Amino acid sequence: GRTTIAIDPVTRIEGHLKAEVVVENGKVVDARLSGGMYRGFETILRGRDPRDASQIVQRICGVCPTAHSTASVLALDEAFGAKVPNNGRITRNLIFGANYLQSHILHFYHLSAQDFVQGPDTAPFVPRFPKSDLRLSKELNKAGVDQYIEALEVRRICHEMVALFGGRMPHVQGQVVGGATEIPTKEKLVEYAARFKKVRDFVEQKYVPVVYTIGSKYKDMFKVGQGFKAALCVGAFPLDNSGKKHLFMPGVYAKGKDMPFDPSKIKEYVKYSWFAEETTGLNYKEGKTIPAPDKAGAYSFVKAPRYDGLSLEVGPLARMWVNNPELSPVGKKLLKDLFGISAKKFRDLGEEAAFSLMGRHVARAEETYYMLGAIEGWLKEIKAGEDTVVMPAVPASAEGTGFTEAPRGSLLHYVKVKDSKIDNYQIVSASLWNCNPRDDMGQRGAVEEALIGIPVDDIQNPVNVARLIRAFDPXLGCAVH
Amino acid sequence: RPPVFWLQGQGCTGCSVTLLNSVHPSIADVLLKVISLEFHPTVMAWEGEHAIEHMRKVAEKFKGKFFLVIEGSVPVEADGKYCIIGEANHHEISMVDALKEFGPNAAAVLAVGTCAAYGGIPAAEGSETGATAVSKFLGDNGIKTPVVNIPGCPPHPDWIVGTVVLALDAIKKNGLEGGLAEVVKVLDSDGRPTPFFGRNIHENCPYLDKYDEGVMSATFTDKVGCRYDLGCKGPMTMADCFERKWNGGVNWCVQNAVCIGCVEPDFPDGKSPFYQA
Ligand code: SF4
Ligand code: SF4
Ligand code: SF4
Ligand code: FCO
Ligand SMILES: [Cl-]
Ligand SMILES: [Fe+2]
Ligand code: NI
Repeated sequence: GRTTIAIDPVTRIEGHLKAEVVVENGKVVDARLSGGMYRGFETILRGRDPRDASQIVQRICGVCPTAHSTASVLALDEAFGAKVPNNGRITRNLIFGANYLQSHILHFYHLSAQDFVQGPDTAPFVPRFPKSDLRLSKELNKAGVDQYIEALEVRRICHEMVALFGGRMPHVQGQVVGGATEIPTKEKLVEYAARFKKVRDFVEQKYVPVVYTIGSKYKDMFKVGQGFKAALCVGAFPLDNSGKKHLFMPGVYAKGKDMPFDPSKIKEYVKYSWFAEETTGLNYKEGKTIPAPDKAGAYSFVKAPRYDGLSLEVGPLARMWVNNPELSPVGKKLLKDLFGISAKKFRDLGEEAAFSLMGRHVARAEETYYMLGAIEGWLKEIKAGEDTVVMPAVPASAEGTGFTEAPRGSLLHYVKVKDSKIDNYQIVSASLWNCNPRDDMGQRGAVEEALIGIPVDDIQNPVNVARLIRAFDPXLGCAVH
Repeated sequence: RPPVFWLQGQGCTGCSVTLLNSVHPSIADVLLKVISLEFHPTVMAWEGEHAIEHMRKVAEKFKGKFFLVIEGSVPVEADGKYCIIGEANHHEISMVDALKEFGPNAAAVLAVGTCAAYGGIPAAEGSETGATAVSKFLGDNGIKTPVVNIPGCPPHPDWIVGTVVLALDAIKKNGLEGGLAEVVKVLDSDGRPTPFFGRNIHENCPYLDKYDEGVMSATFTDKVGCRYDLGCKGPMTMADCFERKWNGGVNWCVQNAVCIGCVEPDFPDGKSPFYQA
């Protein structure tokens, strides 16, 4: 009865992923995710001037490098005892916030949209599965195509926004220990705001409405992909200089309950990962990275992070669920008009629909709208001309941890400094939380679990396997590093 | 209309992303009328063994005529297992095996980005994967297919598109074989096209007068002085960023902070520490 389907490479994600599922009676009944490429940034970093980390770590991933930059400089700030000036904190938020817009827009249109929208008869939009379950009307499919094309311009403008104070993108030069390297001028602030206005218009008028509208043709996709229904947020985008208030506040949600985040409860397991057996179960402060590509039973270069034993997911759904902000005006209206749902705040979607294949796309669109308001605020808060950096000395001995939220989910970097050089550097990244293999006790990773129950009514056209995976916006470069 | 297969090895996808940032007037035309992007894991419609098999069927039809773009380095340690790029009917395909298969049959290979070109970060001190540059890997395995390096971490999109344009003109004027021979003429000793990598950053820097005067910035946010003391590697770097700048001309590394020498064969180790001379 059972059929095993292997998909390598899973495409329209970042990086190298193999998915293997077992299908029985038209549904996925088991799953394994394999991250098949390793670079080993945690060992490459050793012995370097710690200030180099904020450049080296960005090369983990050219889609989300500002996230790694941010985590790294936050770790360095702590280890160096550097107090980032108020204006530099805001400048960092403007650099990084612009890439949230870029990344979510890239994800929905250029990675995910072909899951629902039929492209024209030209590579790379053909060939594809003969029965791809593409349900949109002539008009709606055309809207998807036109918006994919427009989004190419919009995501590029987002990178212009990042580069204004960031230097260039991918791989910014503009964030360093102690703040930001370039004070915003009045002139460049006008340039940033002009671009921001165009991005806002696209997000409000095209992107958010299209996700709900496509979602309304795929209501069945809100009923699958729940997985553990457990979420993590470690906080991001500091709104003051005392490390208190953040745009996204930290918290954990599991078994229907909200609880504080305590990073000491993070452990990384490796039984099913290609790393030396003796390195299993380490918290990141004690982390070790010893590759073992021939180890029997292992199936991924992604370690298996667990929070107090729990397998959690991260990303826009996780943050929006944990923080529970008010929904966008257009979202509220489409929920009413298309879904018959009266909703005010994000959790009004209900746990079941929020933690679903389509729910995660909706969360990402809502979060993009939410970020618009934050950037609007920072553009009013920033003061042209005010210094954005301090120049701290390299300490001989120190440690630091930087916590932030990458567009795909929770990210932390830990650095230990000895003899003025990097002694250890450990990275616990977003897609690591989502796309990891089983832990030592046999508990599946978040996406592995969310695959359970996914419908596969046609083994010759098993499109929902990768649709589920793409809803999580996986980045296997980040997950493995 | 020749096919292009874009293979990712130990890459970060930043070389793909930088290309997505192109405002080159020829970009859309290159993708829609001149070549056909038949395989690219980040953006293509199909997936899995079907995508692999599609690439294979096209490659066979266009033997000797398709182009490879490689993003990221090629790891040779542990029998290639540090980079698996696909699976065909239960058979894993490492980056090593993919280049051994497709490399011999390509018209030419573009090694895009410092990883593919020179090894880059995955090959840096502390690495354990045998991360290898494309030209070196191919040569080590007796594969003589022409390789052009377009480095940078990431490259500017103009360097990638502009190299394609150079090839296009050359191949139109002299045919495939003759054209590639003409492109070889304008490559420096590191396999880089001289139109983009033929000039030194420092020699053309707007802050050179300050360098000469010995006026050095002591904080990044001081934009008046030379960035040399802050670690600028412009003196040892061959790229035209001073001119075209970055992301629609809105900034570049030297104005914003420092140059880290990202296009150079010794990046990153030979350009590190980044924040002192
Ligand atoms: S050259 Fe740099 S940007 Fe390109 S794949 Fe390598 S690390 Fe990424
Ligand atoms: S050291 Fe850097 S900032 Fe100074 S003149 Fe040379 S390239 Fe310009
Ligand atoms: S200025 Fe230097 S670091 Fe920046 S892109 Fe050019 S060569 Fe690379
Ligand atoms: N966003 C992003 Fe990249 C991932 N996953 C990080 O961190
Ligand atoms: Cl990011
Ligand atoms: Fe890690
Ligand atoms: Ni990433």
